[PDB]
Amino acid sequence: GYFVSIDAHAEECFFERVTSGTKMGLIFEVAEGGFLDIDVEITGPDNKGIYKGDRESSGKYTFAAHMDGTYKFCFSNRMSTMTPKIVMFTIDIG
Amino acid sequence: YFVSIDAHAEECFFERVTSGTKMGLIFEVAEGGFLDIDVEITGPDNKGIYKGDRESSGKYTFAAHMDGTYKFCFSNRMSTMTPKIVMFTIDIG
Repeated sequence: GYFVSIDAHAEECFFERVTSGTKMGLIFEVAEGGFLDIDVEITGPDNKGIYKGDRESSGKYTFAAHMDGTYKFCFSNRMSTMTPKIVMFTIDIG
Repeated sequence: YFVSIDAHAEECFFERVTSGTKMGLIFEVAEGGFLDIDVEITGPDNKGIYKGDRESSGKYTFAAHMDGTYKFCFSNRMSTMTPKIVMFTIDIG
């Protein structure tokens, strides 16, 4: 399955280029381990805050591109964790 | 787009493209310091494709050497009392 490892006080981002009107879906779940939640942010090509979620253990967020361009999906670890947070996720386009 | 870059800060923008796609950058420093900025464009393999030091403006086109996300970064390495303001456009072919 798809996942990302996020070190303490770090952000890991993923990118998709899509056309206006395209459905985009994020699903995520923090993996098994010592940590329960993650910060998530989705931003559009002109820095629109599409989604911002703090301290979420899991989530589903579906939206439609409002313009052509690159969309940014970011996971942030805001704590001084001794090991990185692991988060399972998928980004579905169309 | 206008972006403010504080003293000793960096601001990056990202475009995901396919190999061979043309990518245009136009930029001009509008305000701050000596009206100069450092520019770095880096590919998804961490291969830098453009580095400009202390540039006041530029217009360039690049061809992506591989699929993935390219990072366009503006860095202000002066201890300016004001931030640099850069006006820029990234065009993707």
